[PDB]
Amino acid sequence: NELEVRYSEVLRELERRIIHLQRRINMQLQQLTLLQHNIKTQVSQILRVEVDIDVALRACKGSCARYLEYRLDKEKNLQLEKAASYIANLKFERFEEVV
Amino acid sequence: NELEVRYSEVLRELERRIIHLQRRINMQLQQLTLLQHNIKTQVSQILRVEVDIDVALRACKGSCARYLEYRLDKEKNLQLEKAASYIANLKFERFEEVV
Amino acid sequence: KTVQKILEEVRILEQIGVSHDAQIQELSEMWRVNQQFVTRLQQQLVDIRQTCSRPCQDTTANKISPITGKDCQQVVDNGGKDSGLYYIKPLKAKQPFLVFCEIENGNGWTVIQHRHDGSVNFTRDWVSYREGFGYLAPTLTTEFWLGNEKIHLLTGQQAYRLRIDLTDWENTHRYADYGHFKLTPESDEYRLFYSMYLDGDAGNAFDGFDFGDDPQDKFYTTHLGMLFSTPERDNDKYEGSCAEQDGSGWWMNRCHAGHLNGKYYFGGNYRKTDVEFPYDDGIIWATWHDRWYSLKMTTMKLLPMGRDLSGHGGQQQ
Amino acid sequence: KTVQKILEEVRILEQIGVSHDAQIQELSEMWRVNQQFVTRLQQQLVDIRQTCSRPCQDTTANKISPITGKDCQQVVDNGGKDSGLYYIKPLKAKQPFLVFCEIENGNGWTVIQHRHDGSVNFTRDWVSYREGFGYLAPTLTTEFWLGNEKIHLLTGQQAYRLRIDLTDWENTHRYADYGHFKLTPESDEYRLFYSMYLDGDAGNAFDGFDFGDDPQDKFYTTHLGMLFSTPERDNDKYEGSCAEQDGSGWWMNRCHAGHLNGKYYFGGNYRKTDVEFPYDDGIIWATWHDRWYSLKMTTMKLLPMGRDLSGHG
Amino acid sequence: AQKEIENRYKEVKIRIESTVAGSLRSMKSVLEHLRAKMQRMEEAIKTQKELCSAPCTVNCRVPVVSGMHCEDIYRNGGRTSEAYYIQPDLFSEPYKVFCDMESHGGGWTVVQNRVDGSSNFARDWNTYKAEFGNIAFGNGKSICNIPGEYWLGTKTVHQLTKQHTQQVLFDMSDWEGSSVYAQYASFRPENEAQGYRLWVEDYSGNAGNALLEGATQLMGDNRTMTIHNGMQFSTFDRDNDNWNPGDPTKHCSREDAGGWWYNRCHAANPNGRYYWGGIYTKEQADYGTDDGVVWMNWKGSWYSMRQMAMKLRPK
Amino acid sequence: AQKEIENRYKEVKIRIESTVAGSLRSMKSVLEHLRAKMQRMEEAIKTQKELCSAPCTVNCRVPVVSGMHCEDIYRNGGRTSEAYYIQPDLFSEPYKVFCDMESHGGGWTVVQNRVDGSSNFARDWNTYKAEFGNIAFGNGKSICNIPGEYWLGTKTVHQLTKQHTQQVLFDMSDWEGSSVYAQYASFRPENEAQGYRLWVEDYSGNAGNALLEGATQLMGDNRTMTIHNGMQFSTFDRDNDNWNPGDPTKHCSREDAGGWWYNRCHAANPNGRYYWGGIYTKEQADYGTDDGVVWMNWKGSWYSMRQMAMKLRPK
Amino acid sequence: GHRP
Amino acid sequence: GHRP
Ligand SMILES: *[C@@H]1O[C@H](CO)[C@@H](O[C@H]2O[C@H](CO)[C@@H](O)[C@H](O)[C@H]2NC(C)=O)[C@H](O)[C@H]1NC(C)=O
Ligand SMILES: CC(=O)N[C@@H]1[C@@H](O)[C@H](O)[C@@H](CO)O[C@@H]1O
Ligand SMILES: CC(=O)N[C@@H]1[C@@H](O)[C@H](O)[C@@H](CO)O[C@@H]1O
Ligand SMILES: CC(=O)N[C@@H]1[C@@H](O)[C@H](O)[C@@H](CO)O[C@@H]1O
Ligand SMILES: *[C@@H]1O[C@H](CO)[C@@H](O)[C@H](O)[C@H]1NC(C)=O
Ligand SMILES: OC[C@H]1O[C@H](O)[C@@H](O)[C@@H](O)[C@@H]1O
Ligand SMILES: [Ca+2]
Ligand SMILES: [Ca+2]
Ligand SMILES: [Ca+2]
Ligand SMILES: [Ca+2]
Repeated sequence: NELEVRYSEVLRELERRIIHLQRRINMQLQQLTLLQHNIKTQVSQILRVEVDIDVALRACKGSCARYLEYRLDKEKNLQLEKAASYIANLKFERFEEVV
Repeated sequence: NELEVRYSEVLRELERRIIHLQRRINMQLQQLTLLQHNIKTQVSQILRVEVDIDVALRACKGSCARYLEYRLDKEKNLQLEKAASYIANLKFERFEEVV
Repeated sequence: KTVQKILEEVRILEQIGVSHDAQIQELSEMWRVNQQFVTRLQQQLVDIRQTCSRPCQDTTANKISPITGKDCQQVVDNGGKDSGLYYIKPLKAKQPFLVFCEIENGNGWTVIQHRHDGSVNFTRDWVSYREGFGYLAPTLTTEFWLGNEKIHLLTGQQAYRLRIDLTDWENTHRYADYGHFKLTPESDEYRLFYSMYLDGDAGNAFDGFDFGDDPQDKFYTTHLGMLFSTPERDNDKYEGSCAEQDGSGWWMNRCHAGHLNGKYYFGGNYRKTDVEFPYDDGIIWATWHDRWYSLKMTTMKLLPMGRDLSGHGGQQQ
Repeated sequence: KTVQKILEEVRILEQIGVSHDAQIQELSEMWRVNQQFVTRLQQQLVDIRQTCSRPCQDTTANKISPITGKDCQQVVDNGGKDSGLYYIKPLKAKQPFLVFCEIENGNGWTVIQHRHDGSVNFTRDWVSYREGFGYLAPTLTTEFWLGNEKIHLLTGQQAYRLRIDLTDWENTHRYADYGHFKLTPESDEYRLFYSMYLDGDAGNAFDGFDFGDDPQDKFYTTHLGMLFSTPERDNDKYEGSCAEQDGSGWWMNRCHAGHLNGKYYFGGNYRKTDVEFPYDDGIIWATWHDRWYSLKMTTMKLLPMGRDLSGHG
Repeated sequence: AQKEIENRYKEVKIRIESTVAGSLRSMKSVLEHLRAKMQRMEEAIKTQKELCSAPCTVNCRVPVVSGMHCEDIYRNGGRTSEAYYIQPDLFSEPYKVFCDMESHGGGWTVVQNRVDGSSNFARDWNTYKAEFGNIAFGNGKSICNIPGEYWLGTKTVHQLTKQHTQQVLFDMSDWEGSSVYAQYASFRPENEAQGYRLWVEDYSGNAGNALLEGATQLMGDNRTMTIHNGMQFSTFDRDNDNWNPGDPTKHCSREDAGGWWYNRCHAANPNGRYYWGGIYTKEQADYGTDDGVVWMNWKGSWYSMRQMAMKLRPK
Repeated sequence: AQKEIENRYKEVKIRIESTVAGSLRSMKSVLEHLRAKMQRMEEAIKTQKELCSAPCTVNCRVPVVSGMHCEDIYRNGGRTSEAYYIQPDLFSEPYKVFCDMESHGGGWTVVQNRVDGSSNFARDWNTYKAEFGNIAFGNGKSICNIPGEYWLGTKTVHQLTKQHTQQVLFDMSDWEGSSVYAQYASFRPENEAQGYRLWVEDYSGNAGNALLEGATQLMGDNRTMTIHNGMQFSTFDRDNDNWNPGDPTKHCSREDAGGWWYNRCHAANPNGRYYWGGIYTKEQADYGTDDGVVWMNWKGSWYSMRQMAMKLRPK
Repeated sequence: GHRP
Repeated sequence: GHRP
């Protein structure tokens, strides 16, 4: 085994390095899942707030000397927000990852 | 650069062990080229004595009380001679080995 | 070289993962910051909701004094200092009304009418003239006709001195006065009445004015005693409707020598150019300009007969 | 699967090369021993080659004594102790010759003839009979005829007593003696001569023997004085050749009463059964058996007349 | 062995290059997008705050003609629709009100009116009783004929009907050029002590008898619990609705953002949030309810009128 | 990474087996095979060594007839071919010699004779002068008529011809039933002081005038250097040949294994090694030379006669 | 809109 | 056999 020792162990040294990439990916999907539920509940909150504000600001017309007008826009954010959540491929989590 | 060089070692230290094992298998050739010629001479020397003894013993018919007698033949010897003589293939080798 | 690549590949996949571990944090930071932004806006929303809850200030309404009285004079007699809008309640008046009080050297001139820029169509019906129309304001730079009924109540309450202030486009201000001015109740239409032309450098256009066109001009243009007439109610002494011709209620006789409710012609004086027909409807006062020179400003104010002027008559022997 | 074997195959050739390098050491040892073998064998040759250089020992020749003399007697007189072959040189003899000496109680009997087993054809010519033929040996169990010329030389040298020893198939040994025995030189053929029948229980077949078949048997069979005759040289006193009839040189007269050179018939006695013709050639001595009884053994020895119980009567 | 690795490694480069760098990327965008949304908002707020250093003001003149009701004003020559002064109670000062002299024969005294979220309607009980908002704005000259958002005080409205029963008329317009009506021949609310309880009668029109028939798009008790007739006024700070009279969590006014004759909430909801563009979703509603200028009987629960108004007239 | 190591393995797998493996076959077979050849040879020599514990002996009788020459014996009735005793010199004892009374008229005194390698002819000068070998063996009875291998001593032969010139006759037989002759009308060798120099004359026969004509199959000087006539006897230990008289390495007797009138070696070589079966090769010859019972003029250099003999007769 |  |  003069020269089988090194090789074969350098081989069981790749897995000890790749199987970790797994324990790492798992962690990454731990945070990604939680980070998904937060964006979930921030896109909702911010949306509500914006209409709450569009509704209030409009009130100023009959209250202030000068009145501008806040303009809404795209819901294109609701599409994107959808992938970011719907694309829940985040769950993903192997098992042999463990010993 | 981790297993990278570690592995890159078990290769150079295997690119030599092959050139090394080439030597042996090249040395056993020079040896077998000789052992071949020695048997070529011994086989000759033996055949000489074979006939000298043949000629000699016959001398005893006229010198001893009881007369023996002696055999002689076989080509399985004049053949297995040229056989072991032509297996000089103990000469092959490789020129690429050189730096 | 795969065995050798399955390595470099992993050397790379490790480098990436680590960055992914950074990028993941950069997102949480990014999220926390935002979640704070939402708070800051939460606060701003309640803040703005409050600031924008109050309604505009109705300045005009804010300049209507709380002082009152039989008329604008009593108003002065009650503290009224500056000219403006006030509520006054004549005797028989059932509901006090808003009027523009002109206050001079201690006098409460209660404005009956005012012309200012022909921005108010004066061609109105009877009921419209008895109720009033036009606009009041803190400065008397708005046109209107207080109302025949009020004017009646107001004048039959005391003895009032009517004053007429005319103004030409060259901006000249002359005036005419009439004592005991008043109007009879709607019963007798709203007949005009006064004792006499008290004074004035504007000329007595009410008792009539000679034009030379006919024998009875001063009689065909005497307003005293004339009933009130409007486009749809002919009460004049003319086969036709002088009210409908000039198109504006007023005390019409054989038409007029003084018409302050006439159509407001801008510029110097309107004309009969390219004779489409007579009609001298405009805002005129004969005794101070041809019946073809519509005035720029106009105002008919009332003041208690019991006021004015001075004296110094010593004993003497 | 790629570089996986690329590491194991090494273990193989890096292994086989030690098994391949184990047989090489195995051969050089096998070959080295052979070089030794070949040497240890290259010497055995040099040895056996020497041991087998010596010829055979000619024992017969080794039993020929160095002692000599006029005859076998002088030989005894010179040290001859045991019976055997010796060289003797009669007087006029030009070249000493080999003869079988029989030595008794101090006597040198020099054998002239001997019959033993009919293994020697006695039908020989004249020159053959004068030169001699047959075989000599260390024991006198061989047949021969010394030679007429020698016999002449030998006998004319002194006075010899001839003795004839016959032996029958029943194995009986009787003898006949004749004094002054001798033969004349080839000049007068090789005539027989003796003084007289000295003694013997075998009977004087030489002076003749009566057969009863004719009137002159003892005369027709007297050998004394008879010349020597052989198949191709008729010197007898008979119209035909008794020598050629019996087929064997001898002193023929009207044939014979004593013929020791006759054809050697094995068994008891030959016969004329189924008569093909007479012929009684056989080895006979009438005075001791019909002419139809060939003897088993025979010997004609000579001894100096000057010997023995000479003075005892 | 080797492929055993080529396997493991294979299924990882995947997740790392897609499953992660994918979520990772299209996430830093949303978070980034959200931020910019907030700035546009924060700026829009700072701008309005700045422009509120000074309040607004209406310097428009005042019509000479007047009366008790607007009807009275009509009878007196007031034929243009604009801000007038009325005095129905001789023991109470005259007050500015917007008269509608054009619609359904004119003589209509506007008691409530929506047309641009220029006024906040989420006001307490004291405020809804007193009145709030702007009657009208300057048309440029100085005539207030541009109706504003306001709620003539409930107490005034009450006195108005106590003196002698009125008839109400609702005029609403969608954000698409369409407009419906809904008037009741009899309108009258009881006194404050009685929560200004509403009492209408005899529907007619094309908007839908939301007041005494509830939202027809509801069946059974669900429908009946959206009938406003006979209900009491409820506000931000005063629950008088027919929704769990004990549970303070069941407040039709808290959610639904308006002071109104809420009855287990509503069929009609003028006085609600002024959503722009008509449609709005449960997701946008402050309490997930159908707050907004709603009139279910016409556009259902999730559509806010562009124009809504309550008008009173005698006979 | 997948070739050279597993590519050169498809050729390093050519040495180790396809080539260097099929070699250690004969390599090891031959050696064990030789250990056998030698195993059964050390046996032969060690066996005969035993059988030679006792020498051989001839107990055969002796012919009464005799003479000077064998010719003389013939004239005396010796007509059978067998061992006789002769005495050519009256001052020298008679000696046993084998007479040939049948061939070419008989009366032939055999001076040399080959017929089975029963006698060693590789003998020194002293031995060839004295004589060696067996004249004849017992035919079973006791008559020595079975000729053996011998060389009647040269000195005897010399004296034989000195007394009076003889004629020689060579009788040889191959291992195939064929036989030739070769006689010279005059035979005579000088005394020892002169190396017993040979002197023959007048060839005739069918074997080939090898003595004074050399091997005819040789041309020019090569031929002439195989002429025996006039040559001197040379032996194992005494070079007198005509081959580099100074160089002791050039010894026709050392190689060629016999005492003979070698002249730059030979055309005829009786007295040489007795190869069995006739043919033998340069590879077998002890010195790579044509040693053996050769008579080139008949069978060339590499064929050893089965029978060879030298015979003398007077006239 | 009614309530639960 | 002769010699060279
Ligand atoms: C004894 O010797 C003689 C020869 O001398 C043999 O006989 C041959 O001689 C006969 C006698 O003259 C002849 O008749 C024959 O023709 C002759 N035969 C031949 C073949 O030559 C005789 O056979 C010998 N006896 C024995 C027993 O051998
Ligand atoms: C039958 C009917 O119309 N009643 C409805 C019911 O359908 C609905 O699921 C429920 C939701 O709160 O409200 C009412 O119970
Ligand atoms: C989904 C549906 O239409 N069913 C409704 C349900 O939502 C509601 O909660 C219930 C009243 O409590 O009425 C019906 O069951
Ligand atoms: C005459 C002649 O050609 N010489 C021969 C030659 O042919 C031969 O090859 C050589 C080897 O035996 O011997 C002689 O030299
Ligand atoms: C003046 O008012 C009357 C309506 O009373 C109308 O007929 C006429 O067109 C108006 N004139 C102008 C210039 O608007
Ligand atoms: O002299 C020429 C030379 O030619 C060859 O090399 C061989 O045959 C030699 O034996 C010979 O001597
Ligand atoms: Ca008239
Ligand atoms: Ca005769
Ligand atoms: Ca409730
Ligand atoms: Ca030499």
